[PDB]
Amino acid sequence: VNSFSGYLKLTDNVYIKNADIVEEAKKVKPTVVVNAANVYLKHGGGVAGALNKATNNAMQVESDDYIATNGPLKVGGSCVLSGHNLAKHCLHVVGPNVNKGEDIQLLKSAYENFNQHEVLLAPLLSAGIFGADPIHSLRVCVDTVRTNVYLAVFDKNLYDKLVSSFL
Ligand SMILES: O=C(O)C[C@@H](NC(=O)c1cncc2c1CCC2)c1ccc(F)cc1F
Repeated sequence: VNSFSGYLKLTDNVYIKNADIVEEAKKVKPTVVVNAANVYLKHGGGVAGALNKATNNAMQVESDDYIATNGPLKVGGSCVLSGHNLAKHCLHVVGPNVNKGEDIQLLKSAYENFNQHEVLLAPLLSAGIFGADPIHSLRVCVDTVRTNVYLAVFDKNLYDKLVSSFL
């Protein structure tokens, strides 16, 4: 039993809700919140810009130190950093950005990072300003993640479309 409330169950291990991931994180304080990161951990917009704003820019300060030490992530890769006031940990995961020409096959590799964590709160990788089809992102998620994932979809219209079209 966990504290996630109001989710629709899609499969044995995947759940979905129309919610602002920022507000959902502040209430649940999950062990792991997933960020829709880029390789530079520049949290300017989308989910990343919103999460970073909620930390009063502390996520960005920590991220800049991480990059100065380690260099950029790989597309499809991840790193674990602090969750600040939102969660114990933040798993920064880089899905391919279609508006940059990155290979969509890398989306499965990106979701594989979730399997290193028993329970996560997450957005749909490569959705939104990353330019991929969110319906496809949900399919790859369900077919790749085996741990317990709670998906927050900001747009109510998109949430309804994702549920109504889910196979
Ligand atoms: O933001 C992403 O990277 C991906 C995804 N974000 C969220 O669902 C989300 C969840 N919680 C809080 C917030 C967001 C967005 C900003 C604040 C997304 C958003 C809108 C859209 F039209 C498509 C889409 F895929």
